[PDB]
Amino acid sequence: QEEVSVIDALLADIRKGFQLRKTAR
Repeated sequence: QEEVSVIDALLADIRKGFQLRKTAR
């Protein structure tokens, strides 16, 4: 399940990025 972890890290970028936007506004 090494391929799964790859995606798990790609999704985090979304949530994290949103946390910087929501707080920014």
